[PDB]
Amino acid sequence: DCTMYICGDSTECSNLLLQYGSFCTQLNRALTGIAVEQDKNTQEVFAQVKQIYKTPPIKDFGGFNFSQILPDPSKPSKRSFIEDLLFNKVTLQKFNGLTVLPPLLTDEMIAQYTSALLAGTITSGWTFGAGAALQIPFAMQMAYRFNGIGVTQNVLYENQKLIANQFNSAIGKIQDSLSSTASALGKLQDVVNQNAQALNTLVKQLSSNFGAISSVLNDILARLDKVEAEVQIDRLITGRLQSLQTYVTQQLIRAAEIRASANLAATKMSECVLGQSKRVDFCGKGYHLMSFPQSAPHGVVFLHVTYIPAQEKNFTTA
Amino acid sequence: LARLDKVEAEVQIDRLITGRLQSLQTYVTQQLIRAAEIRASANLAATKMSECVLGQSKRVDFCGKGYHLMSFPQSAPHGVVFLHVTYIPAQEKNFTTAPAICHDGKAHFPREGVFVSNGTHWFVTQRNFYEPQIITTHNTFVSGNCD
Amino acid sequence: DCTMYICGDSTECSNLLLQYGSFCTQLNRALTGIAVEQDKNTQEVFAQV
Amino acid sequence: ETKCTLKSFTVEKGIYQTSNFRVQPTESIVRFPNITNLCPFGEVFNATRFASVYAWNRKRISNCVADYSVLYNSASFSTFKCYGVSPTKLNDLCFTNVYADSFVIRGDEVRQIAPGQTGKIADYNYKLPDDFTGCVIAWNSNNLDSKVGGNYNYLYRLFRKSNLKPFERDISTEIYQAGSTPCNGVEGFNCYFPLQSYGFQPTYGVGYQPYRVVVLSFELLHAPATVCGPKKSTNLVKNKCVNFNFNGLTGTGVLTESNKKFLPFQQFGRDIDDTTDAVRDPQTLEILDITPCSFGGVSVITPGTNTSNQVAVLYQGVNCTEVPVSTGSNVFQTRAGCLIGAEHVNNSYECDIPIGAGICASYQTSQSIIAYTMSLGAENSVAYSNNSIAIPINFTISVTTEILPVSMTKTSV
Amino acid sequence: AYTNSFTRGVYYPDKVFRSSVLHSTQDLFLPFFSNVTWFHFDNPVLPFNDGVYFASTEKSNIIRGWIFGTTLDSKTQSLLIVNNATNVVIKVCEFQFCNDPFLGESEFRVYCTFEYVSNLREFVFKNIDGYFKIYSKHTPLPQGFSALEPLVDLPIGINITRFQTLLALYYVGYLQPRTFLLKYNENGTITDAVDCALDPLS
Ligand SMILES: *[C@@H]1O[C@H](CO[C@@H]2O[C@@H](C)[C@@H](O)[C@@H](O)[C@@H]2O)[C@@H](O[C@@H]2O[C@H](CO)[C@@H](O)[C@H](O)[C@H]2NC(C)=O)[C@H](O)[C@H]1NC(C)=O
Ligand SMILES: *[C@@H]1O[C@H](CO)[C@@H](O[C@@H]2O[C@H](CO)[C@@H](O)[C@H](O)[C@H]2NC(C)=O)[C@H](O)[C@H]1NC(C)=O
Ligand SMILES: *[C@@H]1O[C@H](CO)[C@@H](O[C@@H]2O[C@H](CO)[C@@H](O)[C@H](O)[C@H]2NC(C)=O)[C@H](O)[C@H]1NC(C)=O
Ligand SMILES: *[C@@H]1O[C@H](CO)[C@@H](O[C@@H]2O[C@H](CO)[C@@H](O)[C@H](O)[C@H]2NC(C)=O)[C@H](O)[C@H]1NC(C)=O
Ligand SMILES: *[C@@H]1O[C@H](CO)[C@@H](O[C@@H]2O[C@H](CO)[C@@H](O)[C@H](O)[C@H]2NC(C)=O)[C@H](O)[C@H]1NC(C)=O
Ligand SMILES: *[C@@H]1O[C@H](CO)[C@@H](O[C@@H]2O[C@H](CO)[C@@H](O)[C@H](O)[C@H]2NC(C)=O)[C@H](O)[C@H]1NC(C)=O
Ligand SMILES: *[C@@H]1O[C@H](CO)[C@@H](O[C@@H]2O[C@H](CO)[C@@H](O)[C@H](O)[C@H]2NC(C)=O)[C@H](O)[C@H]1NC(C)=O
Ligand SMILES: *[C@@H]1O[C@H](CO)[C@@H](O[C@@H]2O[C@H](CO)[C@@H](O)[C@H](O)[C@H]2NC(C)=O)[C@H](O)[C@H]1NC(C)=O
Ligand SMILES: *[C@@H]1O[C@H](CO)[C@@H](O[C@@H]2O[C@H](CO)[C@@H](O)[C@H](O)[C@H]2NC(C)=O)[C@H](O)[C@H]1NC(C)=O
Ligand SMILES: *[C@@H]1O[C@H](CO)[C@@H](O)[C@H](O)[C@H]1NC(C)=O
Ligand SMILES: *[C@@H]1O[C@H](CO)[C@@H](O)[C@H](O)[C@H]1NC(C)=O
Ligand SMILES: *[C@@H]1O[C@H](CO)[C@@H](O)[C@H](O)[C@H]1NC(C)=O
Ligand SMILES: *[C@@H]1O[C@H](CO)[C@@H](O)[C@H](O)[C@H]1NC(C)=O
Ligand SMILES: *[C@@H]1O[C@H](CO)[C@@H](O)[C@H](O)[C@H]1NC(C)=O
Repeated sequence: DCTMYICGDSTECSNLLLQYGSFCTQLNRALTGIAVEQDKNTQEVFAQVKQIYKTPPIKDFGGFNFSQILPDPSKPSKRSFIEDLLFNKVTLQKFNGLTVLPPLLTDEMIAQYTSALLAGTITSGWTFGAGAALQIPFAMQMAYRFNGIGVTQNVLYENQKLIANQFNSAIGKIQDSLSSTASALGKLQDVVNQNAQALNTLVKQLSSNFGAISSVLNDILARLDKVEAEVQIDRLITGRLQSLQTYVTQQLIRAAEIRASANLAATKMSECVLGQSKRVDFCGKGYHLMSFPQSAPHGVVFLHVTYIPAQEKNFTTA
Repeated sequence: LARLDKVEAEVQIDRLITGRLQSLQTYVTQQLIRAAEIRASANLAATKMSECVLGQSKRVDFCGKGYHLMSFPQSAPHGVVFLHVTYIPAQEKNFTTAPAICHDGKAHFPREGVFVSNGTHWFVTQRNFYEPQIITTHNTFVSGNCD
Repeated sequence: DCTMYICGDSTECSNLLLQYGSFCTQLNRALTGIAVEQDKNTQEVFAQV
Repeated sequence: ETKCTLKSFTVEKGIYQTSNFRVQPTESIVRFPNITNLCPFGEVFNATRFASVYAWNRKRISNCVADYSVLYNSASFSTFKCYGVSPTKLNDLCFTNVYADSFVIRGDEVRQIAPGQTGKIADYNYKLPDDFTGCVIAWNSNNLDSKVGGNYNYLYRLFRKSNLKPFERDISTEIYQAGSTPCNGVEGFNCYFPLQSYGFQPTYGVGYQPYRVVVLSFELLHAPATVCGPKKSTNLVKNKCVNFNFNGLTGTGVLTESNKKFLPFQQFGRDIDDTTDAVRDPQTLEILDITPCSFGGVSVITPGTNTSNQVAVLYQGVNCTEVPVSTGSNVFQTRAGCLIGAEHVNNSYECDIPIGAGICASYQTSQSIIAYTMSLGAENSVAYSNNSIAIPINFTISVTTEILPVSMTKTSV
Repeated sequence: AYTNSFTRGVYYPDKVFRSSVLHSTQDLFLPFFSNVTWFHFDNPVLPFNDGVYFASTEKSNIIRGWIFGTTLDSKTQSLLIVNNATNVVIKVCEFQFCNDPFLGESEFRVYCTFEYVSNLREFVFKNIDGYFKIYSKHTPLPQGFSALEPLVDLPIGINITRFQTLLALYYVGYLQPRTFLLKYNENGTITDAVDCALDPLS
């Protein structure tokens, strides 16, 4: 609330602030534009699927064990288990006129969307992303994933137990890592920190003098004659306005750099999750097979399953 | 300038100069940020022109929902429009399916397609359009025994 | 070096620039972020292998 | 208000943050200690015997709280001049030290008790400086300082070699010499004892009647204060938006309970934001939290004006029990804010107008602006099983239209 | 003699409750690991500098007060502080202080516009803006940490350049303008500090 950050309750200040015109309208309207784009980002990333596919209770996914990745009904938000690890690992109105608008999609609804994208993926492969969902046994769509990388599908079927046991183990390596280490989610944590640290600057700037005889505007109202009082207030508001303008500008820059990450996450959703990507190292190192999204706080985590050659043997060729 | 002497007209005008300079540098900055947004839509519009129009894209849900056949560009003021023609599967039917067919101890897998049963008789058919074919030595390949 | 650019050698100016508070800490930290980003970009593009 | 703030007579469907609202302060509270050292003015005004003006008394008043209104509002004073200070704002001002001076004089002599005055009292008994800061307070004392046969307790200096400096005193009794004839310590021609006594019989005219005077001299200096005017206080209120002043810490907020244990010397409490989190009541010594009076953007939710003139209102953040009582009957508490006029329904739809925290609003059925939790989409059971495949029998050739910006109006200023 | 002050000599810089917070304050503080002078019955006159840290370790209350001023004689007003056997006593006067001030409480042999009347013992004395500000704590010079609470402020406005103790028939350090980062717990007591100039990690 630009008028409240700058002037507070002072009518005497508010009668000066009107002489600066529509700076407070710009500062309000820019921040509301940043605010709206946060909902656009979250919709564009997650709401790529128009029918909420229920997870089938049969859970006969060819020996693959998605129990970490699929929802847990024992949790009130019905997050997955890895979604709950991520939620915990991103650790963290006022007199100054700041207020913290909530997002449009709750932390449940984005977890319902990830569950829809995931339950569609494992039951119907790519097909739900580009038409009606076509059910297929998971062993067979995996053999399509294998055939897509150019490993003949029999190499899946003849090794299905080994492939399933490798994958199930690798999900354990994720869960253990995201449990134990602190440093993985730094890419989310940095954005959380920068927004908090930007406000801690914005509020502490209220203690600056900017050349005024006091930083507490209530002093001047009580202690100076009207002409000198208004001059000393004009000193403060010129500084507090330029303090608030510096905040809004850097929030415009951050919102553009997050918009560029929302667009990328929406493309990884479209191409890694709803599909299979031939684009090298786009959907993780190795050849891409399939990816599973998980809704970290104000972010997304893609579990890229990839095929990596091993035990290279020399041969003569012609 | 009509009303005040220079030595203090300078002081009044210095306020307007500061305010109008601060007004203008705020507009210029917000145009630099908007330009950095349109530049990213112009880089994406150029990329969709190269990849959807000049080509065919296998990037899922890049050139529209469905499987991308082709697209046609159309101009619009300050922008561009893409008409994305796409194949969408429709009116799906259930079939029983198998990973492999066994005969004479040999395991057969499809070359290009998938095995389906009509409830009585087994066929190979392509993934994206129901088109049943007899299972033959020229549309399957052997690998390993049936165990 | 924000206080060196604005006030130079002078303590008498520095004692006034401190009345503008965090303003030089913002500018030192913003440039530091851009400076680190240049290392990130070049590690990202070349050190893929 | 939307039409005004968008500056248009037509409005497209949406939510518009037309203004902000704040809970107003209901009253102003003041708090200061109720145990204090009152300045002892009584013993300088109501002393039984005053000084002779040649030997005018002085008393230091310091380390105390005054209330000069008790003096100035009294009707008994016949004269109450102040110099460099106003008798009213005297009660708002504060001083390092004060000197109270007192003496008895003739009623005709009160006019000599002013800065820059001359004459026997001003020149030879009590001199005020040219830049005197104080007040002169005087009253008739013919009820006390006169008697039948005359009262000769009081004296004044009639002769001196030179005028007194400001606030100088001279009690010397050496016989004054008015001429070339030496006095040799005895009175005579040109040879006079320097003091004379007033003829205070009670029957005299007012100019000859005795008057008591108290002069208060105020030391405005760079030294610390020790004599302030009254540290007033009001009754104390809680859980209401009020203006407050605690020991000079002054602001506006909801005073409320606390369990934060201040150390015994501490008076004020601050958050991580250099802003008042709590304060000690200087009277009860209770700790109060201070919380801001609730405020938010107020947002008007509208269909297109082509569809209706009816609108709902969302008060961002605030609780419906706090929202001011503009005419809407329906009230609902979203987690985004108190929503008024809109009607809660148990259906769900695509998000027509977004509010926040999953709530959306729409103009629907006789029409009203309904408010609902948004539908994510149709709900579907995907019919997976370990041996079934679905294959399309048919196909649809879509044409999907996509639009991208490319340029914006080339401009230069 | 001389000894290391370690992290002694922090005191609450303002009368403000702060809790669960780290706060940076700039004030006259005793620098960390400062070399403080150490004494055992000589009672010399010592300079006051910009401000003083004083402490003593005792089991018999032999130290009994201090005197502060410039001339330390009746040519100027001086400050007397004495913990007598029944009261702490404070006076400002043009004291003609003795050549060897001591108590004995049969004997008083120490020598007006202000007066006031009220183990390891630690004290800090400041004389700024005409306030003589006193901080203290009593603790059951050892390496460790605690913060001195404000004892009293005297609005006396006098000039001070040197001081001396009162003994009945200790350690001295000096403050410097330092930035300290102070840590407040949930009970709003200071529990740690960083002298920002001490070393590059600090
Ligand atoms: C495809 O069939 C399924 C039913 O399951 C299959 O068919 C059975 C006859 C049996 O052979 C099973 O082993 C197969 O797996 C249909 O799914 C059901 O559809 C109805 C609505 O018609 C719905 O109420 C049920 O909940 C669905 N079952 C599940 C598990 O979700 C499906 O409709 C058929 N699809 C097509 C295109 O024919
Ligand atoms: C999938 O894997 C998980 C382990 O990653 C299995 O969960 C464990 O199940 C056993 C019982 O079989 C429990 O005692 C453990 O407590 C479970 N783990 C945890 C972390 O709670 C799960 O059973 C596996 N499911 C299938 C079908 O293989
Ligand atoms: C291919 O590699 C896998 C490991 O990635 C091998 O599987 C392991 O084989 C050893 C015995 O050689 C077992 O002890 C492990 O338990 C196996 N792992 C799993 C997950 O089952 C596999 O044998 C290798 N195949 C070849 C032909 O070398
Ligand atoms: C499954 O498909 C086969 C075709 O391959 C159907 O069998 C044919 O049925 C027709 C009569 O409807 C006969 O004229 C053909 O000779 C049959 N061919 C064979 C190889 O038997 C069969 O009826 C289909 N089953 C269902 C349930 O539709
Ligand atoms: C809206 O305001 C009311 C008070 O007017 C809140 O009621 C209190 O809620 C707390 C729990 O949050 C209880 O401990 C109190 O006992 C309640 N007070 C009364 C008088 O019942 C209410 O919870 C608020 N609701 C929201 C959503 O903010
Ligand atoms: C596939 O769908 C198309 C429509 O999208 C069907 O074509 C229509 O068929 C009806 C008769 O069933 C005709 O009356 C219409 O004129 C046809 N449309 C056009 C544009 O000619 C087609 O028959 C469907 N095929 C299958 C196998 O389901
Ligand atoms: C307080 O008064 C003393 C003298 O009574 C001043 O101290 C002298 O200062 C000069 C330097 O200006 C030195 O050369 C003398 O040795 C000092 N004498 C003593 C006895 O200390 C002191 O400067 C005054 N302080 C203030 C703040 O005015
Ligand atoms: C310690 O000092 C106080 C004064 O600060 C002494 O108290 C005075 O004692 C005399 C009798 O000796 C009384 O006449 C005074 O009225 C007392 N003054 C106050 C303010 O109470 C006290 O006696 C001293 N103690 C010792 C042991 O000498
Ligand atoms: C802060 O103060 C509280 C009391 O105001 C202390 O809490 C007590 O702590 C002891 C253990 O040290 C417990 O046995 C008591 O039950 C606690 N009381 C309450 C009411 O919780 C606390 O220890 C203090 N902490 C610090 C760091 O000073
Ligand atoms: C003197 O006494 C009267 C009552 O006899 C009292 O009202 C007045 O306040 C006293 N003087 C002062 C200065 O208080
Ligand atoms: C001071 O006022 C408070 C109430 O404001 C009261 O509790 C307290 O007892 C008062 N003190 C005295 C000495 O009357
Ligand atoms: C609504 O819009 C149509 C546009 O054709 C116009 O004709 C009509 O008068 C409008 N009605 C109102 C009430 O604005
Ligand atoms: C609508 O939901 C509320 C709970 O929010 C419930 O009390 C009410 O009975 C429901 N009414 C209908 C008709 O479902
Ligand atoms: C402390 O300083 C004195 C000089 O002021 C010096 O003689 C002594 O050696 C120093 N002690 C230590 C431990 O540094």
